Amino acid sequence: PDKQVSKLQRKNKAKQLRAQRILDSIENRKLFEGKNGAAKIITIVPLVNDLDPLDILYKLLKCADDEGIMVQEVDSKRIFNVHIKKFKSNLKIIIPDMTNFLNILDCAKVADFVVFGLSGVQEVDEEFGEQIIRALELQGIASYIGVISNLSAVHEKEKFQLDVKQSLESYFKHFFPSEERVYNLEKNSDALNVLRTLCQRLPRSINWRDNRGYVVADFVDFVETSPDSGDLVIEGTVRGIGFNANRLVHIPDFGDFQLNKIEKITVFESNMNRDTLDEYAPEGTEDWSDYDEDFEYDGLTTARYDDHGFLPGREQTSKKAAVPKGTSDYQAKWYLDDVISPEEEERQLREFRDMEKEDREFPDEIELEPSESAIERLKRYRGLKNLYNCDWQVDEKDPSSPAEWKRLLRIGNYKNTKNRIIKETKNEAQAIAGDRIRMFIRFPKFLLEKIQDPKQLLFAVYGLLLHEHKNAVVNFSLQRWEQYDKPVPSQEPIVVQYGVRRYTIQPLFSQGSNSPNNVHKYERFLHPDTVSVATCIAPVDFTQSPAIFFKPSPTDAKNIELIGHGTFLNADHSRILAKRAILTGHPFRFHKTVVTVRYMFFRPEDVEWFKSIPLFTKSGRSGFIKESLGTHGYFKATFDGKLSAQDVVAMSLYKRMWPMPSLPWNG
RNA sequence: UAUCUGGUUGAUCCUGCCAGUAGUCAUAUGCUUGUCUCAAAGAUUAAGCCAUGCAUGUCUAAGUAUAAGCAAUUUAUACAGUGAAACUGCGAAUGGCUCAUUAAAUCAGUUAUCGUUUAUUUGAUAGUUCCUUUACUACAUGGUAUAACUGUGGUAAUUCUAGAGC
RNA sequence: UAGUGGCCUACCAUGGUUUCAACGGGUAACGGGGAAUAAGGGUUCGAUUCCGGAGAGGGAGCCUGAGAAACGGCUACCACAUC
RNA sequence: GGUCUUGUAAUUGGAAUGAGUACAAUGUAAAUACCUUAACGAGGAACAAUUGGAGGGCAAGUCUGGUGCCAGCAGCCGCGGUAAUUCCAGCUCCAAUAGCGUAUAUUAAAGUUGUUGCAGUUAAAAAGCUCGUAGUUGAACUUUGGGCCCGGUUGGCCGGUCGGAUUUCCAACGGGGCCUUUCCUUCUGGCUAACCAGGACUUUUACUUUGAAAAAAUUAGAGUGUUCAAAGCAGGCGUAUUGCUCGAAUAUAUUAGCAUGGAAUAAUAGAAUAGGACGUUUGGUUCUAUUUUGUUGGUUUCUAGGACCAUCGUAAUGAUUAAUAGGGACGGUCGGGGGCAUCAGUAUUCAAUUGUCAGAGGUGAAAUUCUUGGAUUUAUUGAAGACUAACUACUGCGAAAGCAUUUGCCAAGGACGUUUUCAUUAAUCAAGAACGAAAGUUAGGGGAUCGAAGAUGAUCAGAUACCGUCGUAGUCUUAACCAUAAACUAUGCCGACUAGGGAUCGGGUGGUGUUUUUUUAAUGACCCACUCGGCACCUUACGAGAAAUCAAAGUCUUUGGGUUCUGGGGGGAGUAUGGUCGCAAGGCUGAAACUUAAAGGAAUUGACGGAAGGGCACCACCAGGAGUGGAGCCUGCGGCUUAAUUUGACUCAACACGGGG
RNA sequence: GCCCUUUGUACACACCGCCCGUCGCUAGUACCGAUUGAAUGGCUUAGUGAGGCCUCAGGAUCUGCUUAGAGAUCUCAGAGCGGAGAAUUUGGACAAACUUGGUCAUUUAGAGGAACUAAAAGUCGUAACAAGGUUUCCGUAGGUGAACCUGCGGAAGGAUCAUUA
Repeated sequence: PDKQVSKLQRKNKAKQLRAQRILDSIENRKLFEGKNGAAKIITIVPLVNDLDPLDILYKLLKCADDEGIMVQEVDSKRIFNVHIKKFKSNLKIIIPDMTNFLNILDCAKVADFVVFGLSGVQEVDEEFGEQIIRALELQGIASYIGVISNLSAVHEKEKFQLDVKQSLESYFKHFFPSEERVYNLEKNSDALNVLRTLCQRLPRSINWRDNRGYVVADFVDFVETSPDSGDLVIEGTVRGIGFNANRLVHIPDFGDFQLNKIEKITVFESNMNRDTLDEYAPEGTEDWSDYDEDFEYDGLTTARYDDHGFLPGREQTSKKAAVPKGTSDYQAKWYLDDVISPEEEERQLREFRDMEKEDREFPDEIELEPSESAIERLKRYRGLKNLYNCDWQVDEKDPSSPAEWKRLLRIGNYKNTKNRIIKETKNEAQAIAGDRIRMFIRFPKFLLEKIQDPKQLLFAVYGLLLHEHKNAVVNFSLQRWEQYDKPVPSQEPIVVQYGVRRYTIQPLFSQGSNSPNNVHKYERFLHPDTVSVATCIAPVDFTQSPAIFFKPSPTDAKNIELIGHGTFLNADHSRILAKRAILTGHPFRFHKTVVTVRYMFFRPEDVEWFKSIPLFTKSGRSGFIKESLGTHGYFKATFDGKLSAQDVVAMSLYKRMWPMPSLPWNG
């Protein structure tokens, strides 16, 4: 009735809205504050091979003076549940050795608090230290609270000595600047400021890290529950986004498996409504029957340019014999018409990095020697008009389709199923994270080489989803790694991480421009600056991580050869390709209307039958071939202006190659 | 130091808005950052919530010493120089912070108290006190009550305190 | 009451304020010198080192005392919240 | 010939230094630093100043590459479609400089808040017109001119001081003592009015002038070498011989409050009864004790100090005006002014009689109706309404809406004349109240006229749907509303003046003034003059306005005669919402959310026409000739076919084939 | 047909229905909210009202003076009276607060409606089909696919050369 929203001195009654803000500051104090399933992973990895965190646990905590001193033990615990008697919390500090580079980047999904070890003794190395900066950094640092752990650096000068601290406080801020000062080991309350940082200072969050169900791997077992399965008694402080009884369990480096009964020490089984233990979709073989494009390659008259162009020129072959002797180009048809390895990194490094321009400028040029044939090589695919305007498709019916392309979970869209896939975990989230859990995880006897008991070593365990058991086809966004100048050809197996886990996938990089129509290329090779878009089949981990593509070798002081970082863009079937061609025209003279071009067509059936190709200049002057006669190849057309011997009278082969699957590398 | 400029029309003669510009003991903030003297600095936005430590206690010739406490006894058997604790007195109503309230309220300038209280400070001020000073008197000075001292204890824990003897 | 007084209280009178704006409402309102100004006037701000007022999270209430409706004083309620 | 320089000069040339490290001690409660201080650390690679721009506002290239709508660039406009000054870069340059940007907020320019100091004819804005209260203002009058001197200040011929007035001649700026009715008072001890007590003022508020209160800190400024400063109120000087000694101003802060003149302005009015002042007067009323009485209290007077009746002696005994401001009376006019009856008109259509004997009706073509039981052009009598047609305008009036023929009736008004009466009774206007076109709203009268809607005929495509015919209500009135107009002269109402005019109409006057005839200028009307009322016009525009135009849309930047209501860019929007007034329809008051670089005013210059004139052309037309138009081929191409069956623009095209048979 | 051109006089580009509109979908947000949860309160209706302070009282107790029970400054019942005086209870007024009614609400959580918004995409009508109005108003009354039209009043914000004694 009355629009009477005035008299708002009881706008102060709407400090009720601050009460919601009070409610905003209550339910987030549920999972992180206590002892019963509230102890946090803090992994201390210095940037320096010295500083050796047995004194960082001890000589730093000589100001705390509770008995984390007493268990600061040569029997390296790594589950340090010392209840420190002033801020009331059990703890966990992972102290890894400096070399085991395989889980430091992998255990960091539960690991909230990350602490660099900063030293002016060793210069932070451009392959060890600065690249551990780039490795811990570009996975997404959950919380970076820097500590100068230097005991032997407080007397390297006596004459305003504080440059040993300023050079490190700025070095925390040259890449990851969210600390102001970095603390000396000579003030008192800075050691229980660590426990303030654990208890009262809540950590901040990574986008991709906190989207799933992720668990802790304290201990495992060797059980016999099948001819080839067992069980796992895992102590795990779960911090996931909300588990479900429908979910599956994930042993990284080995496989994808299933439980027996989810319990607490309330029984939740591995119930019937599940995807049975496939990897490619089992309905995919039957999905190799949606004959969307039966584009038979040699049983046509016209390419798919119907959709305003050609009336088709029919060549109805009705040959008649040529009886008398001696024949030129002309007289045959009017004879008797009864009309009724480091060396090849210098040998083949000449070409296998400089053939990267064979992709760019002459992609599918039919190249022309008098021995090379024009018909056979680039034969068996369409030739539409323009990549920003044409029409290429998803699922033809050919043998060119690989194994987990025609046996796919054909991913609909990524963006229109990320709401499904994530909201399968948003809504169907039943088993409560935050607690402790004793689960009978069925554990196969096959994969019992490298599953260990980490009180001193490094391993972790992850979770799965319902339809993450199925797999799909991905299309990455990649940038070149910084200060990594040398290119790599892009039809080659690169070990893809999108996140942390490793797969030697065989991608297809294409240009990462702003694409209106979402139509791509089969670009063979790379570009040294801009964004690349990979295209491959991967067995899919659907949470948009900063992707790391590398070479599987312990080459540098890093145990990786970092090739390039980028973005897990999507997993999409209709994100489709079209490889270009640019043919050649070299104008032999300087004409007015009809330009006599040579160096264009050698053979007569390569002259005559290849007169159905659209003539376009490199300047873009499109058009069609009306005639041609050249042998050592002319034409006769009509363009905007005139032509010159440095022009390119190009022609169109717009062809479509087909993608390549992955390889799971773990070693 | 009483400056204005660009935008409607094809244009001689021609109105009202917008944008630019300059200050800010206005804030915030980007980039850069070497000296000298300075120097604000948790108001808004939460008159919202707090670990921890500190911020108010105090004694001189001149209120109460048997510390068993000590220094030298050296000037003394009544005491006498120092002096813990404790009684007593004064202080703790000043300072410091914050600005939510509050619109004839506060406050500001001017009034008034012939209508009122005032530790302190400063100045002045009790022959009549046995109310019979015709006395049951001790004014050569009359009584209790107690802390600390002590020595037996309980409390999960508080600057909790109990029982007796001084 | 320290004291004037509708400050109450007991009987009386029917008054008092106002379009010279009563009363009611809002204030991102603590009031006074300051600031940005700069032909002059006008404009907007003033939590803030000084003066005065108010409060010790919000309302009550009382002791000691010359002085407090005191909170690094006390009792109770209300909102919190420690071992 | 280079004494001197502008830079090219990277060839120089040694000397020279701080930020930074340091003994040293000061420095400080203890330390840092900072004035101090020896040792050590510079050459351009040194020990290197960044930040924003580079199309206009807005300095600074149309330099060169990649870029040619592809991004770009844009606070507002403006470019790039390929000659980009405006794109990515390379240069290079421009500013401010350990400092430059950016975001919002305010101030300024911003006469876009206007008291100073806007704007309403058309650009947003004057309302429908009167009556009216609060408020805001409000007509004119009250002691001039001159003498006696005092000389505070200046002119300088004086110069006697040689930057200055002291003997001082000529005039000039000031207030006082006093005076030409200029009362400037009375009241007397100090007293013989200089000034101090004493009784009244030639009235009280509004106004203003000088004090006082206005905390210190801020704002303005001596002085001070804190090294200048920002600061700070500090400090300076010798024989340092044992000390000497300057300071730490003032300016400011209205109302309100408290003291005194000033003598206008506005206010308030005396003395219209003269029951009043000058009453220095007299019986009588309230009186009376500082008293003297005799020391102190019941009983008294004369008596110091006020008032009036009986009562009259006193000087000059009280009526500021009749307004080119209003209100009355009375007078002749005036009168399509308004109102109440009567009343006439050309006739109108409707109704009848009567006369009649086969078409009219519209529109651009057409389509809708009456009648041999009588059409329509004839002849005669009524109901209703309308308006008084022409005379009807350089009109006359009325608050506005409005009103045009007579006669009687009813007041007022307007004008004009007056040597009549009120003597400021006054202007507008919050609130409040009358009236109110057309239309519309309830209850009635007629029901003649046409006629929003509607019922019919239309009638062909949208030459365009303008046509035509009947029509409830309505138009006309009665008892009442409504409260709307381009209700507009697009201009609120009372003031001031100016132009310049020939007429008007309402009044007033009569020329040795001209004619019918009261008898040269009578009834009436005139030429020449003159006055105030209403309606108008056009000039040069002095003044404006931006401009059309305006004698007021003036006397406004040379800004203020009084008062009332509106407007702040366009929209959104007179929309929502709420408060009202009505039975209603609607009327009165009135936003935001959002979006914009515009909306708007008057004014002008000449392309294109679906405007065509004349020419004048037989490279076009009529009279026909030659003759195509049906065909074989030279001569010349577009089409098939090619290793080859080549090729293109000028009078510019359907052509020359480019001497190419 | 074009020259001398005249002249409507820019159309200074004279105004309007009039052309990316329907069905079935993609998402984004206006809004209301027929509905219960709040969330705490303005206002006030009602029954309770902690608490200290003052009073009507009460009197654990310890005491003392004096007459006191017993020995030359003696307690073994005291007895009046006096002093201080810790519980409980009367009343008072001050009174934070509970138990409540409607109401105004807000920020809100479901709950359901009509919608609009984008280059929005298959769609046949006005994409993909062609013309027509070409006095402008104001008040007011009516019809309206539309500027327009009609009724009564009004206006110019509209284009007057000539004959006159």
